[PDB]
Amino acid sequence: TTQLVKEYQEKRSKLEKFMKNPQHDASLLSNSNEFRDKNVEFFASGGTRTSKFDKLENHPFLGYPYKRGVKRVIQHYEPHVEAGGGEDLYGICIDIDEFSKTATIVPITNNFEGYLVAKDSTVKVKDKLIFNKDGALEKVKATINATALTDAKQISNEVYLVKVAVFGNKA
Amino acid sequence: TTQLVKEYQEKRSKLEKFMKNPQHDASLLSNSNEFRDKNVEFFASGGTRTSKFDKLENHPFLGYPYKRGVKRVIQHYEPHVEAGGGEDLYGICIDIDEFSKTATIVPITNNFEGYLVAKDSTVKVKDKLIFNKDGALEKVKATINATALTDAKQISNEVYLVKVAVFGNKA
Amino acid sequence: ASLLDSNFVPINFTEFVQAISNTYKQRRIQFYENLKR
Amino acid sequence: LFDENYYAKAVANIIGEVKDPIMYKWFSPDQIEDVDLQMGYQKTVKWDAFLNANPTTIANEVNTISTIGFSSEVVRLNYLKLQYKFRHLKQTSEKFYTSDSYIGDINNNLLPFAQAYKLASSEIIKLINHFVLTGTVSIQKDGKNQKRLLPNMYGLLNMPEQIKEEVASGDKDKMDKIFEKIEAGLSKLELGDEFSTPMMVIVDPATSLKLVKPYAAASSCEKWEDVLIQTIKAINNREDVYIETSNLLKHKILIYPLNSELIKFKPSKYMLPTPNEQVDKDSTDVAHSYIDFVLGGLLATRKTILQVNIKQS
Amino acid sequence: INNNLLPFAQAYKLASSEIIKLINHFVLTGTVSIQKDGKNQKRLLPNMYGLLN
Amino acid sequence: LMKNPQQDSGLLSNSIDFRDQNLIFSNSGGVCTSSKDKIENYPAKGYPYKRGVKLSFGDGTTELEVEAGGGDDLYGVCSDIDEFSGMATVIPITNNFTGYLTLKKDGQNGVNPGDKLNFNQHGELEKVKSVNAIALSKAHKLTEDLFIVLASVFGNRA
Repeated sequence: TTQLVKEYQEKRSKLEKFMKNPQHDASLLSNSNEFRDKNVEFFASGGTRTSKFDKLENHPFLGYPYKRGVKRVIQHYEPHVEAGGGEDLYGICIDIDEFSKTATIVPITNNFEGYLVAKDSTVKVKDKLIFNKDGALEKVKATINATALTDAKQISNEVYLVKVAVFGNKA
Repeated sequence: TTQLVKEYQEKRSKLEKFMKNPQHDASLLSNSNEFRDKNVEFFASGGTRTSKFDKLENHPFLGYPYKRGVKRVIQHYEPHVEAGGGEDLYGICIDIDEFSKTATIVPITNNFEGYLVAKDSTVKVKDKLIFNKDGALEKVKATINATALTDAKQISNEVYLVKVAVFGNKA
Repeated sequence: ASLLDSNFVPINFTEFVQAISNTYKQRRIQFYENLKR
Repeated sequence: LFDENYYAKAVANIIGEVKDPIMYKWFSPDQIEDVDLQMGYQKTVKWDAFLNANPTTIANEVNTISTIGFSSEVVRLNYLKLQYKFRHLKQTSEKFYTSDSYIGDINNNLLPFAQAYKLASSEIIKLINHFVLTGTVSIQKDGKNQKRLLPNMYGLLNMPEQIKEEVASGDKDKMDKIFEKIEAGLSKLELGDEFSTPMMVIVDPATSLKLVKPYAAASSCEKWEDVLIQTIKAINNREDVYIETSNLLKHKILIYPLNSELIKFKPSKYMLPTPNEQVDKDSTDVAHSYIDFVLGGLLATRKTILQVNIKQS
Repeated sequence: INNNLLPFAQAYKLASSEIIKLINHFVLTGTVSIQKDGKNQKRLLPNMYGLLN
Repeated sequence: LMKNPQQDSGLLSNSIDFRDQNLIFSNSGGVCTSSKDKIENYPAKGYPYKRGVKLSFGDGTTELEVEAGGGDDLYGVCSDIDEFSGMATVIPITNNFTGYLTLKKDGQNGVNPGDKLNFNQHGELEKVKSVNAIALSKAHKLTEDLFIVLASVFGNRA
């Protein structure tokens, strides 16, 4: 009974760790009256600077590709976006509707400026970054040109958010 | 992610097994038009026959004492009720409320007729039953006089409900 | 509040959509009234 | 609004020309009930009582009485919203493409807004009917490349926990084997006390042509259709049985009752095509418009649908 | 929902439906029981019979 | 060889089915079109319809045109032609595109969804280096020499 409840808590915490906006009821309110450094959060969807004429495509997704580089995988069902990088990079996931399980992707043809998941806390400003197999950004085979604007910021044991601008592909 | 979801479902099922009326969302309406054998379920609270002059006491509980014999445990907080039998039996828990964590219990001085948890499926009609250390009824040194009215009926892997009339203590 | 009524004049797109839904419901009711198996 | 939104006025004028969906024939008037939302989930609660013991005789004085219990079940229905876009001519540009016999650009396949909306609405209604009958969304005749949908979104053909029978490939032409499988499924049906209700059967045209053959040496004055009607009447307590032909089905027979207490269609009030206010406009004569439609809302009881699939391999 | 409590009207309707089902079963078979096996029947007075018994 | 067939048809069309009614050569544009797409038009040399285009320069008296081609000179993808004005509608290579494009009549059976594609010298897609194109379906044959395929082009690669 009690052990079952503890296991339920652990599983719920582990599952909600990989969630954009997990629903956690709190016993008391939090104080965030200061207006600075409130943007570094896992639920901060979209980008820091967004243009009216940006191209957004919604696709079914497998796994959790939120704030990660995505590739197209074709299976019978329609093709789906999966968290991955390398030479297969098609775009980056900037939003996810979990009810419909639909991920929104900005194509690599468009330029983006915003926070993305990093491999670890070894990223500094003015660094060249590459998307790994898991869709995470790692310090430098850079087929694309992405530069880090800030340092790696830690929210959880594996949640590392870094402000990066991606502006196409190299040659 | 999907593995975490599967583990969460497993732990949720394990927790919901030990619950009066676990809340589940189903895609279909189960059909039970047959009015026979529609009362042998774990959510059937109370007793088969209930008198207006029955004495009911609500107490804080530890563990899950639902449909089990309970005993008073003193620990600072007020004393609670824990599932147990033997010579320490105080009463039998006939109802439960998990929101307030309050168990509705009939004292041993008041006779009862209803479905209670049995240790296993080795109980027949006209059998003398004793409450074990876990508060479950097992076939027979019986301090109380409880006789099985029906045979053990299985609903879950360990859920065994038996119709029993308890009418005091022996000598 | 249906598009079948000529006197009805919607003021906004919300009223127009509600009238469309009401018209669909009325057409379904009429079909079931005039349906014979 | 109509003095400002020409597209809205055109939609209002042209809405009457759109034909009613064929899915209405598959359900009784009482089985369909509209709800009010666009996307999300709804919960339905069904309450049922039960007797806990034998009744007690009221003789002399007694206070110990038997009890009647209660229980409830909750079912969650998921809905979805989808949209389509279509190009057309700008209203001010129609006069420069009007002709004596038609309006529009034949060489570039450009239509007036009313005609384009009517055709798109017809196509969307066909897709809605396909989803309602089959429970899947696809634009390929092969049936592959299906759009992944939400859980708790099922049609008549893919509803879980229902009776399914498979007629073998070698007996695909054996009507006796087909009827044997149908009888087995009818026996496995579980209608409870609501068995005294009309029944509905949906068959593909090939199955219908096989049915209209004389009933099998050979006999006369009786058809396989009549044999099936009698067989279904054997279980529906001599109630009415209706048969329909749908080109959507392929070598499949669907049998289900017409009782709201067993199967109910509660679709959104915005399920049918609805125009969108957003109209893209440029310096050219080409404009774009959007049509929205809602999917979902079929509820059924467990083991009340018979699905006979004749393997054509 | 958790405590399976209902308003008086709905509870009365469901209880009446169940009692009518039991009455119909008694009228048909001639016995009163709530078990599918047909055991644990209520002992009834003599000169009380149904169509089947 | 034309957006609309030059020869007329002796038969009316049957508007009953709704599935697989889009695999026609007259289907212009893209299957999924964004309202924020950049669209250009150019004079047309030859018939670059449903083909990758490259810039062509004349003597100098007349302006530049677009001709069916690829390789290192790929400028975009032609998605429509107005025949009366000789105007080819072009979506630049810097803009994402998804639609039906001409496929090389060689090894078309070997083309499967998820296969990398590149433009050839004649503006035809072929199975593979410098252009990111992925086939989303199999080759559909509209004529003994005409094959189309659903593909997505999302810019150049390194």
